[PDB]
Amino acid sequence: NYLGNKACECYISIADWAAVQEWQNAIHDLKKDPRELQKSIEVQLLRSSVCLATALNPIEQDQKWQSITENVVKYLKQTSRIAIGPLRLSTLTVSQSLPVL
Amino acid sequence: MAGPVSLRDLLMGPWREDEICVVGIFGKTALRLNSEKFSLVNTVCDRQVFPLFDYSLLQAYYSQESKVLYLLLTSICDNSQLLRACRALQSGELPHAEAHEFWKHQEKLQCLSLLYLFSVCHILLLVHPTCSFDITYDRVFRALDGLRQKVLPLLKTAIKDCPVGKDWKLNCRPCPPRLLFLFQLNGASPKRRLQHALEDQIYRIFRKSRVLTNQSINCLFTVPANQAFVYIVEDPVGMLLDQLRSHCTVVDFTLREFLWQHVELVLSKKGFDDSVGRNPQPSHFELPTYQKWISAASKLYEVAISKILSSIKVLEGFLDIDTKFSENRCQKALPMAHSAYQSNLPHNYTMTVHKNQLAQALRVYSQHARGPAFHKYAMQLHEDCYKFW
Amino acid sequence: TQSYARSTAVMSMVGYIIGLGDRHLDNVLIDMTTGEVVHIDYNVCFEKGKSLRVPEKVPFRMTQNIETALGVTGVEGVFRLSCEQVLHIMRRGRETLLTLLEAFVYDPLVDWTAG
Amino acid sequence: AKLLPPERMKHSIKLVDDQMNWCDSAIEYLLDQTDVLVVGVLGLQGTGKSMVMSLLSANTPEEDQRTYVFRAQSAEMKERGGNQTSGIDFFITQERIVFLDTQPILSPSILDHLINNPEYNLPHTYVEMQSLQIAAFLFTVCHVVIVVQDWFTDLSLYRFLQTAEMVKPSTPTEYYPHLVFLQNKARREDFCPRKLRQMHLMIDQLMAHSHLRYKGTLSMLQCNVFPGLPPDFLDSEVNLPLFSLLPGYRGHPSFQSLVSKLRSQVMSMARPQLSHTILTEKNWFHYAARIWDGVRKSSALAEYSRLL
Amino acid sequence: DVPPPSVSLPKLAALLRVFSTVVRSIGERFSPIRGPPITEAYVTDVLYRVMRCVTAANQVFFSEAVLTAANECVGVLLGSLDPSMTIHCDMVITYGLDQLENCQTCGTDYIISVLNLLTLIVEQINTVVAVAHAVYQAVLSLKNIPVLETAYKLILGEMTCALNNLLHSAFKNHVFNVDNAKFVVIFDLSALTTIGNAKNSLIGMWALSPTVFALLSKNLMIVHSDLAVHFPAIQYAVLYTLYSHCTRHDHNLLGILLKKDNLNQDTRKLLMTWALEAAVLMKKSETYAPLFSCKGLLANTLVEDVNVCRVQLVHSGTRIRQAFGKLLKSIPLDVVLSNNNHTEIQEISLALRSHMSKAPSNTFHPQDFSDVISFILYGNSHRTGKDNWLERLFYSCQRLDKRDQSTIPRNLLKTDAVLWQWAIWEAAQFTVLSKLRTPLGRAQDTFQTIEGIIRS
Ligand SMILES: Nc1nc2c(ncn2[C@@H]2O[C@H](COP(=O)(O)OP(=O)(O)OP(=O)(O)O)[C@@H](O)[C@H]2O)c(=O)[nH]1
Ligand SMILES: [Mg+2]
Repeated sequence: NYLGNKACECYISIADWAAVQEWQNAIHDLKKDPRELQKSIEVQLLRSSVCLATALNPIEQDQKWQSITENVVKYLKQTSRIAIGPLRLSTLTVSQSLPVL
Repeated sequence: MAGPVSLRDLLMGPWREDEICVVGIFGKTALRLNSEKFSLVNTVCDRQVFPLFDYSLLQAYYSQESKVLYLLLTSICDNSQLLRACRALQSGELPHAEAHEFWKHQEKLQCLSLLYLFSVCHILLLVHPTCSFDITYDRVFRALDGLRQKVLPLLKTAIKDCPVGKDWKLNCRPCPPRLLFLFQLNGASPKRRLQHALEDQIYRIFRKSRVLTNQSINCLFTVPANQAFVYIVEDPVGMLLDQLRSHCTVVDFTLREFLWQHVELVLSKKGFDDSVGRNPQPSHFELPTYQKWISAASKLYEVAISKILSSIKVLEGFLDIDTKFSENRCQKALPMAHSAYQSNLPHNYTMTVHKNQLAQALRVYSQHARGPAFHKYAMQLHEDCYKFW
Repeated sequence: TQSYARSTAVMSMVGYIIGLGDRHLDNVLIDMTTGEVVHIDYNVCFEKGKSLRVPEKVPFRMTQNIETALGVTGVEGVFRLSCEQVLHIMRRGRETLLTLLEAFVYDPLVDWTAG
Repeated sequence: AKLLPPERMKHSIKLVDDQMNWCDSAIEYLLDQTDVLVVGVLGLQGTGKSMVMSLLSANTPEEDQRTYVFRAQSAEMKERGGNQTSGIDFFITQERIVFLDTQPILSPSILDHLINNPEYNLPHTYVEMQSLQIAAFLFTVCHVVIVVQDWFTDLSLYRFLQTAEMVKPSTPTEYYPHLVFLQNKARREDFCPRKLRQMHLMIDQLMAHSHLRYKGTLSMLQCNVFPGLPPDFLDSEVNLPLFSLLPGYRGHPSFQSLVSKLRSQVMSMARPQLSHTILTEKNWFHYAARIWDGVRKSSALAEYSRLL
Repeated sequence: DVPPPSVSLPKLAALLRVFSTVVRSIGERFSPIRGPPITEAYVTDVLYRVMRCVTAANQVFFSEAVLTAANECVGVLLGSLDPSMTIHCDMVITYGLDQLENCQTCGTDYIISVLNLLTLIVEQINTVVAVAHAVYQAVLSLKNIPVLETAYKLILGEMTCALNNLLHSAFKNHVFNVDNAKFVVIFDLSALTTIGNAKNSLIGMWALSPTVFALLSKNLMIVHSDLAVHFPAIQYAVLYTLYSHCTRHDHNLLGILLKKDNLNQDTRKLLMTWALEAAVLMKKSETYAPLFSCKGLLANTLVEDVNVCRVQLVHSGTRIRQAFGKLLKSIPLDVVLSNNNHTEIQEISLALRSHMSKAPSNTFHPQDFSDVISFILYGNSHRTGKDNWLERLFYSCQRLDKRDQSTIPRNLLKTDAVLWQWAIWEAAQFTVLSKLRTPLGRAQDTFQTIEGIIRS
């Protein structure tokens, strides 16, 4: 969602990727129009997935875990913004007996 | 009932006269299932004469419904006989000089078989699936006038006792054969202009190279008509695969008018008077018959396939330039390099010292030998071996 | 390095419980890809290294200088000492699964326990 | 951030003018690097020798033709002949890979231009000298010679390449570059195992005595489970509900895939040392200019012109 | 080709059987005719009549094509009769024949697959022919990764994507299960091979429909690598990983491949390195300005001058090999990218200190000031690249340490690294801990377990 470049330090996107989902989530309660929300979420997923794109650079395991959850929740928000959230996503995060979590 | 064969065709002793009009078909072709010449023969007569599936195996076929005797040549330039040549040259017949001489002999046999078309024929159809006039043919056409003239008496003295007539025996051919080049398309109204462009290019080339003179030259101009056809871009097995996609879901002459416009000038005795320059207009139509044409072609083939004709191949000097260039390079490198290293390197002591200097005498000659060379190497090791003891 | 330390600790606990010996720089291999440590055939096992015929060594496993410097800090009070305790806890809790296995491996017929 | 200033091109640059005149406009884009790849292309009139260079150096198969560095044939094909590439062009990709899209050797358009308007007796024996001059300059300077061919087994091409080696001026061991035989505008037949074997046999028998590295590192990138049947050599061919949306059976690899797999080979081609020194991108231009003067006024051609 | 339909379409199966038998016999007799030229054993000798025709030429291709295209008349609705050789089963009885040597022919495999897909489009899955719905997947999984030409995967993957939409359109077919449990295992392999950018999309979208879920671990391992392909497949992989399932991400198969590839690349010492090309890489690591306008893919194929790695070359593999090559090129005495050694080392130290202090402070610089979306996320990529660069430099900078078999000797210059000692700079410039703990935690223990241990 074109995060503020005002000295956006490296790896701080965890807050920028979480302080934005509330924007595309608090607006749902203000209205429930959404055409300007998918462009603010899909363009937000395009950046939230960067944390996982670096999880393969140069070589890392399944991690990270606290960031992939943000990507999944942003995808859930974008799916619930397009429609009214009839069936999915929820999403499903049941054990999942890793079990560090 | 007609058999696509030339050697067996001339060995004959039905359609006797037929007022035939022979058409030669030469040129290069790519590796495909159906050769270009075969496709042309099949499309002209409107029937599949040659059903689809290192010599110039020249084959003839007469069409009774059109009175045309198509003579297609398998010159080494073609990629069908060239494949068998490279196969026979791979396992068992060669050194560099021997391979170069083999290719030269193949090209000479091709030129001989081609002179058999420029000597007994009416129309000629080239084949070059590129849409670009191969300039090499120029040096070939300029290399056939020499054979067509020097080997002219050798052919007149062998066709005297023939009913061909006076003009045929005079110029050694029924009439000036018209070249009708036929190029295939690869990527492209738009074709109508390309034909005229190629015609103008070929005309300018043959005029600047003396390949198309204003007299009874080996070829003709064909200014009024057109002599540059462009095939449409089918041949391999892909029509069935293209028909699966349809079964699962559920002006601009074409090989006949472009060729008949010239075949009528010979079948109707109109002739080939397409000459420019206010010449004497020598136009002997000479519409031959199957019997007379076979009688003439038998002797033409027996003489060219050759007592003196075999001795005229050296009179070309236009296609074997590589051999002469390599010979001159060797003659300039031997007396220079060997003569230098025989005096620059003293090696006065002759006891087991010849090879000590020859090891470097070859390093210097190798840097000046080119093409079909190193034959002097055998003629040069003697110099370094005859000066010592 | 973590997978290494873990496999080293598990193999050390095995060589402590089981009398694994003959631990040279050849019998103790190492997988440079997975980091785990593989041990060659246990020709000297069950405390047989204390019967030679060879200077009697009493190391429960290999903890040479080129191995203690491999973990984060060391061996004792380090990542490996914190996982060996968990190994013992998970093994003592199921001590019968090994006691019965050894009782059936012993008193054998074609095991050749005369080593 | 200024100690690493790069430099790139936008369009081709002609070293040899239309009248075979060396140009010094390429030094501006040259650098002081040692390993500089120089790939040249030779072919017939409409053999497509610039589209290949354009798709290999900078452009890609999915891009407009006008954007190509080397001008392709769009409206000149339908008009009088072709030969849109007058002289030898120049282009250094970001990878410092020099490309030389020379003019069509033995092209009728050049002969027509000469006839319509030079120290010779006939223009026909002159278009063969320019072809030889470009083939010798592409062998003594380039590391790879991409012999493009519209149709396969043009015996004239194999008999001319063997004549260009004879003119190759040595003594600056004789340096002989590679030979990549591109079958531009290849049909579905050329991509068959039997056709591949026939082509390899033919090109090995025709080029049996060339001394040029025409075999060894090509033709084994994108194929079937095929093991090496023939004596493999440098030969890379370049082609020309849901069930209803099934593309026809091309029979050959995708154009994009073949372009990519040929560009990878061209970039990975062996870059042997030059005549006698490293000849960095700057020294190379000072080494390719002297070769041009030595070949345009050489004795090999002066003697070959008399034999024509 | 119309007579074949006119003969096989009409009623009176007493004659349709003869017509079939004859056509299928001509087919299964021409097919072995190419055996001698291929030196293969004659197979499919069960439908051939007494007709020993000898084509022994390209005529076999056309004959087989005309005999198979004619069979479409029976493999099209309605045709409420199956008294023939069951062309549904005929297209599979010739599998071992027209699919093992089909490469040397490459003309019959695709036509057979097209005929089968046509026969299946009218009826695909209903549960009388019952094993068909399972035989389809059982034949696809076998014919899905017998690596073939691009004209085969483009249709196999299309049929698979079309069948996936029917599976989730049915319903217990998922528990078959030797077919689906392998039809998806082969999807996992086809998700990367080959690298066409068109089959992956046909696989990322074909597997996106299945939930499934049986072996989502392989799908996650594939997505973890495809999320960086740098092509339109990135979006497909992202949408597949976000829709497949959670708790299995977060659950190794593919990452080990890249690990082994990098390990094999780090043990050759190919000193080409395109010294002039390493400058455009430092300008991309220490600065954001990209000098090569994809550009990484054009580098690997340029490097190593054949004449290594797999055919993936996308993208973490090449992204790390670029840094490894830049480091191998910096190992020599002078780093042409920068000034002399003491200048490049000083530049690196300054670029690391101006970024480590940024943690306990706020400062602007080219490492964090990105005035565009999708690029501020590249700043983290810059930090990761710089950390990996320093790590692999310390790797190759052990010419004095005398690296073990993991890395072969550097070069004849193995003395400069011994005469001169760069470990002093590494010690006096251990600020990499701060600049690393931010982007990647584990990027500090490598240096933290050294500075914190060397100072015993
Ligand atoms: N080589 C090639 N040309 C194609 C293909 N498809 C269409 N063409 C057309 O064929 C023409 C020949 O290609 P080019 O390489 O650009 O021709 P060129 O390099 O300029 O060579 P010259 O004809 O001598 O000027 C092009 O202008 C294209 O428009 C193809 O697949 N390969
Ligand atoms: Mg061009």
